[PDB]
Amino acid sequence: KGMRELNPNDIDKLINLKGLVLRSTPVIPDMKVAFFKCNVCDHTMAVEIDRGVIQEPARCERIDCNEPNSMSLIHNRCSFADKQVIKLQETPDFVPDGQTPHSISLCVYDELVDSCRAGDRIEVTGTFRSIPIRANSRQRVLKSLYKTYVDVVHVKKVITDQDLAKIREVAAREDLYSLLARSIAPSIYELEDVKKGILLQLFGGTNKTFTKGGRYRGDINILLCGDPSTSKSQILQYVHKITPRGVYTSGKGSSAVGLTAYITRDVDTKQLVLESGALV
Amino acid sequence: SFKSRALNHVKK
Ligand SMILES: Nc1ncnc2c1ncn2[C@@H]1O[C@H](COP(=O)(O)OP(=O)(O)O)[C@@H](O)[C@H]1O
Ligand SMILES: [Mg+2]
Ligand SMILES: [Zn+2]
Repeated sequence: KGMRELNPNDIDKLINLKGLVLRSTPVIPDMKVAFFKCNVCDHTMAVEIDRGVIQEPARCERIDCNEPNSMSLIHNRCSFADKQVIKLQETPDFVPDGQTPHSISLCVYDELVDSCRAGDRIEVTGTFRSIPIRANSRQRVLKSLYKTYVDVVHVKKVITDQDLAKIREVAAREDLYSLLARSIAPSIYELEDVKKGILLQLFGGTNKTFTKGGRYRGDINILLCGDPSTSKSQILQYVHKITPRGVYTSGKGSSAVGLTAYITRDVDTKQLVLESGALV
Repeated sequence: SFKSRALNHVKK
């Protein structure tokens, strides 16, 4: 379903959504089983929580001691679970006429906590729940408009021995260099040396950990300068697709600070933080 | 003159 097609009819039903993660709150402890201790006889009992309500006892459950209202909650002995709140923004494609994309809040508990990072495309299955909002802190009064959110039950972020036996077969091929150089950029024609140079950058040198000095890194830097119409930008895009991480920065569209890192402040936490530039 | 009840520590 689309984020703009959820109606009241579809409340309390299992739906499937896809979107982009925008922001996630830190871990929130959610109580599961409460712990009570009698102030008089030092008797301890555990009571369950139903619908966010503690089934507190009126008086001590022991027979000899029955002092009413003498039970107290020991905060640090109650069982707890994990809770987290995420904000999901619909994919840019779904936007009908170029407006601000809508967002829907999600809740994930236990294992699914810290499963999706900020700025990732995920597909989430959960229950489309509804819940009241209290008009003010100090009253049971409720607003007539209900808040909508999704109770997530599954999240999907959108080597075998057989493969290893297969991979080891290619390495035996005598013309492996040509095969890989021809497969890295199928479309580009008669640039075998350029392709070979590009390929060796993906593999990279060898890493060395080195005390009594500094680390030595096997990273290769390549410059492709030549006449305009030749396939330079095409190879740039082709390699940009293959690599797992990379930023397609251009000329005059990037800044000195923008490449390295930007100093900023976090509004939510009100602390000085720094972002990661294109190079970082 | 007054009504009082007592809770003993040994009862713990
Ligand atoms: N050897 C080649 N193989 C495939 N396409 C080529 C080749 N030489 C030129 N072209 C074509 O010419 C165009 C060159 O544009 P572009 O790669 O953007 O040049 P540059 O990025 O160097 O300005 C490409 O769109 C590409 O389709
Ligand atoms: Mg170019
Ligand atoms: Zn008691």
